[PDB]
Amino acid sequence: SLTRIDHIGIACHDLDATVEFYRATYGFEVFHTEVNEEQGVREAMLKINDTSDGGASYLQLLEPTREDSAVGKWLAKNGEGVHHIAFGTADVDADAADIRDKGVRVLYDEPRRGSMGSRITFLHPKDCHGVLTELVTSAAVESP
Amino acid sequence: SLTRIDHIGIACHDLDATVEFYRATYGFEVFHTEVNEEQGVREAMLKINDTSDGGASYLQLLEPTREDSAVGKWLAKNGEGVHHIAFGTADVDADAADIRDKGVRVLYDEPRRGSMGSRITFLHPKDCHGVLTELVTSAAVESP
Ligand SMILES: CC(C)(COP(=O)(O)OP(=O)(O)OC[C@H]1O[C@@H](n2cnc3c(N)ncnc32)[C@H](O)[C@@H]1OP(=O)(O)O)[C@@H](O)C(=O)NCCC(=O)NCCCC(=O)O
Ligand SMILES: CC(C)(COP(=O)(O)OP(=O)(O)OC[C@H]1O[C@@H](n2cnc3c(N)ncnc32)[C@H](O)[C@@H]1OP(=O)(O)O)[C@@H](O)C(=O)NCCC(=O)NCCCC(=O)O
Ligand SMILES: [Co+2]
Ligand SMILES: [Co+2]
Repeated sequence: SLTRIDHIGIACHDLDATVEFYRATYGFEVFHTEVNEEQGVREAMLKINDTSDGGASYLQLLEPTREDSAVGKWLAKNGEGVHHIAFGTADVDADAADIRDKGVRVLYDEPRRGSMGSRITFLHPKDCHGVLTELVTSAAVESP
Repeated sequence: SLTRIDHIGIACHDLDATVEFYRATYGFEVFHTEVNEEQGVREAMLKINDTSDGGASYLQLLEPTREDSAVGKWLAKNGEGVHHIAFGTADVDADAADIRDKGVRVLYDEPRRGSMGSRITFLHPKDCHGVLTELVTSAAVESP
């Protein structure tokens, strides 16, 4: 079951400038930073709150590492802004198979690595009324 | 202080079809529906989780009531998808004045009515790295 909003994925041209914007404006601090070469992003997670399923909700700021990447192509076309939304689950494999069985395109056969060792998959935006939708199970199991 | 992600605002051409998509695909149910004639939207709120500040996080699905509206103009230009993100606070007036004092454009002098009697304001997306950003204080005060 999808039990939380895990994060909002926000594309930006300059991760350090956009991180500073969120810190200066709202007081949000960096929870974690990492580079995901497979996905082609430099990322910062800003934790906004904890959630009733034992998880948390984040802003995921993403700068592309290369133009020929999901985020690089999106930024080139649309400019900075919201790129995707992510829902958390305790079993991304099972929820992804259930959604596959409804005819919504699941982009990965098997979940891939996301932030902080998480396991993630994505739903095609054209099957989701224009929203690129991520499913995520945190690496650390959560106590509701 | 901004203590949660309150909601993701998602623009759609047909509220009933998009509500059904979210119910069928994810099992999300309708928390509330309403029409906001001032804003020019028919809205459905789907509650995804509660939050550690005593509030909750929602998907806010929005169909325009007229083409000459914030959402109607946005849909015409961009098609369906994420329209805005909203942060919750216990004092939207005070947080909006603090952000105004940083030079970020605050769209309302005084907060306006949002979903479920809430009081809301918005930050200009061109001041927020391309994200239309809403600030919201729930009508019912929250116990962290
Ligand atoms: C979603 C998609 C397959 C798009 O790839 P692709 O089809 O090659 O790019 P595209 O430009 O041709 O898009 C096809 C359609 O999807 C739409 N689209 C693409 N990215 C979109 C997005 N982020 N949101 C909404 N719609 C999107 C395009 O506008 C296009 O629509 P049209 O038919 O109207 O032109 C691809 O970006 C993808 O696999 N994404 C998942 C991985 C990812 O996003 N990683 C970065 C984040 C990592 C993380 O969060 O950890
Ligand atoms: C944000 C804005 C003032 C845009 O109005 P306006 O400037 O007249 O439309 P516009 O098409 O000319 O946009 C100006 C720029 O903002 C960008 N923009 C507009 N809406 C945007 C959005 N939702 N997200 C990101 N960028 C946005 C445009 O692309 C344009 O950028 P360019 O200079 O690159 O062209 C306006 O939509 C607004 O006041 N919004 C707040 C109210 C609202 O959105 N209500 C609906 C939701 C209600 C609720 O959540 O309860
Ligand atoms: Co993500
Ligand atoms: Co809103």
